[PDB]
Amino acid sequence: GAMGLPNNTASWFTALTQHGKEDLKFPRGQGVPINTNSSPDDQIGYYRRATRRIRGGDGKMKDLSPRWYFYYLGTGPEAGLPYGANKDGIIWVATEGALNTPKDHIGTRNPANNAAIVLQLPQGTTLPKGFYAEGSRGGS
Repeated sequence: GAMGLPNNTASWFTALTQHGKEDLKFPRGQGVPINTNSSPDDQIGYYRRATRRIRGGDGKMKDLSPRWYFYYLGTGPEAGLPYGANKDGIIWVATEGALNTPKDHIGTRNPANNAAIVLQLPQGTTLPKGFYAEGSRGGS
């Protein structure tokens, strides 16, 4: 049947978009995007794979490219995901000083009320080859 539980829980940031053969992976102690709305312990999280399509009657597709959104550790009430838990399209990331405890309190963002932040990485940290961020540009 349909599912419509009252749990919106939207990622704070815009999508990362892949163009390549890899899916997405960040090295140890790195990968956490600039969280302007979080404490230094709150930085811990993961990126969640996402795509979006619709069903046109005549088979029409939207076919948005593979994307990733950043989500904080333990977002979603019954998510059942501790840090490092293996799940499809899930890559755990943390930085120094980040605490291994849940912080669902950040992911209560409503996209109807606020706009997502352009995903950025901190100074000295670069996206892997073939990845770019939604709403981000270079130059200017």
